[PDB]
Amino acid sequence: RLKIVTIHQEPFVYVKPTLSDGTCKEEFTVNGDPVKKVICTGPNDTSPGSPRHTVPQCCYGFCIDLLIKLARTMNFTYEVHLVADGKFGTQERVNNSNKKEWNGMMGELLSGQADMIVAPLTINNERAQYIEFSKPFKYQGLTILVKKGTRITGINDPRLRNPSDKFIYATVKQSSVDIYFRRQVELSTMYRHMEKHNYESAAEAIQAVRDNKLHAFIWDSAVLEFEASQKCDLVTTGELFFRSGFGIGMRKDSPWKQNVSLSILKSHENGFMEDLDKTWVRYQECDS
Ligand SMILES: N[C@H](CNC(=O)C1=[SH]c2c(Br)ccc(F)c2C1)C(=O)O
Repeated sequence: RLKIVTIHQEPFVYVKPTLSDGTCKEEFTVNGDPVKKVICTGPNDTSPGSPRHTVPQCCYGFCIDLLIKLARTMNFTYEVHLVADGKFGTQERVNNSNKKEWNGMMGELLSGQADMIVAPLTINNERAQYIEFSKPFKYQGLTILVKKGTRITGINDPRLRNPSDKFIYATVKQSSVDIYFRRQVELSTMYRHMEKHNYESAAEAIQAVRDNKLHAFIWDSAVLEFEASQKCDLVTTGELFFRSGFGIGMRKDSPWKQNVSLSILKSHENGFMEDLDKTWVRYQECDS
């Protein structure tokens, strides 16, 4: 029985409380079919100062549908939890030593706290040195979320290249975004500005953009284009860098990998991923 680890990230993974009775609210998709919901245990409260608690919650979204398809196809049982530190996963020196460890879903996978990461997880070489990825289940990139009426030319935008406190930008801590900017020597000035303003989660950075507390949020286009398309006040701008995929994550040399990739290939071939897009990504006008 596989331990699935995932992370709150609309529209791939919604996270909601159970009802009083421990069930999940009965909901239907835009097409009228039941919304599939799985119990995921994890931290409910992340707001600093208040106690944390690991409780049963309700999970659904692109990635949860994808999990259910994988489980049925490949005939496995699972249980799902949210990553305890709330993070995607970067490699960082621990305990003020020279020893390095992965945080986030990365670290949980490596430690055996999870067996499979099922999430909008960016594929790259840094992470590929430690784990294995499926073939992409979704192709995407980096863009920028801003308030309507802002446009950014791209990575050479002066507001990015020559920063001031008049235009604040950030991303999420312990994401591959933060590391890419950390490592690229040509992006040092951007990194140094951002390290001061990064957020613990996407949700928080997004709220900051809406509340005019952050001017620009650098993040996954698959997420941000969904967010911008459902919030009339917010738009995307810029296509930074290169294109990138989301993959299932598994430990090196895992017996799962081949059949997971095969299952994702089928879903690219047969219209299932497109059906998921018509359910979770593009289906109505902005109303938030
Ligand atoms: N999905 C989250 C956030 N996503 C990431 O950290 C990235 S970095 C990066 C670059 Br550079 C170029 C093109 C891209 F699409 C992405 C996505 C995660 O896995 O941490």
